[PDB]
Amino acid sequence: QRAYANVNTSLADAMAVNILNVKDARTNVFWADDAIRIVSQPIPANHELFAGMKTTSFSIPDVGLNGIFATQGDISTLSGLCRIALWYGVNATRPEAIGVGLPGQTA
Amino acid sequence: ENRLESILSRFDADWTASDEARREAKNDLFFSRVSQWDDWLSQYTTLQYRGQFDVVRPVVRKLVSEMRQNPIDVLYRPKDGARPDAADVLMGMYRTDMRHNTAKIAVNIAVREQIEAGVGAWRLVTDYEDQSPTSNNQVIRREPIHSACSHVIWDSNSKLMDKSDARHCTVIHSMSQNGWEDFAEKYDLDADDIPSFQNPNDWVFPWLTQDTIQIAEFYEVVEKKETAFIYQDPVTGEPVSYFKRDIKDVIDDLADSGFIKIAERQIKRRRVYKSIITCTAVLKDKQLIAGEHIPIVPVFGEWGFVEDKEVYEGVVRLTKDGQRLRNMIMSFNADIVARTPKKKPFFWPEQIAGFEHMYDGNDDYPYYLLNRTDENSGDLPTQPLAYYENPEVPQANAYMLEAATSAVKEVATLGVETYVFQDNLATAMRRDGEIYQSIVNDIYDVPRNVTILMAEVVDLATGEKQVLNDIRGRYECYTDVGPSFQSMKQQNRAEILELLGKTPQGTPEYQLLLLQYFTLLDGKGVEMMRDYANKQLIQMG
Repeated sequence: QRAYANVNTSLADAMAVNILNVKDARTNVFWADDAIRIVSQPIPANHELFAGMKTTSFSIPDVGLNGIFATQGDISTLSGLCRIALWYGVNATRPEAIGVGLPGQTA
Repeated sequence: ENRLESILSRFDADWTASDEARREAKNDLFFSRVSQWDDWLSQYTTLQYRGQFDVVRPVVRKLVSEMRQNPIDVLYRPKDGARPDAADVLMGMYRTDMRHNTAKIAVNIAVREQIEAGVGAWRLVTDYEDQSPTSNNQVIRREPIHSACSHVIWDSNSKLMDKSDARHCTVIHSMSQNGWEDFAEKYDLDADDIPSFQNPNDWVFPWLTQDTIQIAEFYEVVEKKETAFIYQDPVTGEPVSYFKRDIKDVIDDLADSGFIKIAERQIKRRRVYKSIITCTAVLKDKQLIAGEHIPIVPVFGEWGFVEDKEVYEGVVRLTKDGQRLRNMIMSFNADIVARTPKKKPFFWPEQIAGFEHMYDGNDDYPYYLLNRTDENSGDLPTQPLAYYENPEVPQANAYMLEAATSAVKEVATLGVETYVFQDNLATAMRRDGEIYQSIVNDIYDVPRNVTILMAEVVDLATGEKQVLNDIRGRYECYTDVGPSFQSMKQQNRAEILELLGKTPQGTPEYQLLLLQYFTLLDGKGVEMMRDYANKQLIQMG
């Protein structure tokens, strides 16, 4: 367990915490490329929603993601619905590798 | 009125019309190539045993091998009343530019997709070559089309197996970032503006990264009466006809070389235009391509129409139900084998209290002891020992496994033989020969044979470019199907052997043997033998 240590000492009773952001400032972000990660999944075909909807793949340009282009029609009112669903999740798997640069943090 | 709106209207109509067949074909492709458990894009599914006990794939392998053992290629034969050697040059050109690996690979891909899904296709393209050209510093090569069912979309109002009456066809290209840069470099597009089109693929397997960049190519055929020019060939030639659109820059160089115009007619012909399109804009508008037909050749399995609706089928569609039932039954039986308590005795704790170590499974004792007396009930009640029943596969499971396997075996019988599939490949090859002949007439340099030698009449413009001069006597040979040969020498050798097989042992047999020796390859000994054969053939006049 000691091989995973990252700090020199533990929190010893009444220790003073310092807030490192004291003024509002637009952030600059530096990271290692494998720290922020995006997991994308297609909508399941037989979901509770998208019940009577015909679905096809829909590739989103720019970002390398796909989504579900679902479509349904109504016969009572001669209308229809479209739904472009994009199911994705952002994860910060190495927060100790992600950083933040705050300029002008004067007291 | 908008060109993009018209193109997209046509494409949308075709996509909607050909929807169900495409879904079925894609399902058969994925079923027969990746996995029979088409149950990934689904929720409420826990982790259970799912095995794939295939019984259809060996049949597909057998059919593919049987179709592969019997190659089929075009064979150009002279028409009725034409010169007997009217097709030798065209046949040589076809063999020369179709002997390469890409043609065979594309044909094999189309055949495999026909057997599995029901429809395949390939394409014919023209490229500039400077090292080993076939003719006019250009070559024609055959390229593959993967997943033709979802990637090639034909005109909805086409009622032919080879789609020769279709007036337009769209091919969807899907690629990653490097592929999009490649395409942009090749076709002089803007690589910065990422294109988009209808996605032909579908997310059905946990693939790490699917393709995102889509674009489309639209081929259209326009049949019209254009103007032709009737000249007088300087080399004792009858009135020779050319197309004004073709000979437009050498219009004065013809007269300079010695061509005098005699008259001007109007001859109907077809012309093919390609447009590179996305879902938002048209990049290339009407780039004219060579030939008279759409350069895409389709190959079909069981093909027909039901109610103005195209249907095609291979060998996998019908066996799917039985295969899925057999897989399910085997999975259930594996669950029965695994998660079922074994056959062990049922004991009251007081029956074996004290003698626990005798029943664990060791073999240090000659018998098992049981407690007899109870301090409250006097004596322990007597009951015959019971054991947990052994696991058993139910009669329903067994009989359904057998019945499903029998049904799959019964229904996965193409023919009694792949005769019809070889006939659809042959029809595709006939259409390929038609398209190739048209493209050759459009771009290649075909000599004309005179009975007075092959006279090549060509001229160069002021920009040093050479414009081919092809007379309208271009359809002198028709298309047939024969064995695939790498070269005209191989074809001649096969013909000589076939004649020898039926000629009796006489003077024609001697002639045919000497001809076979004449048409042999060259080392040293066969060189000596062929020289002897040539000497004998010359000496007998």
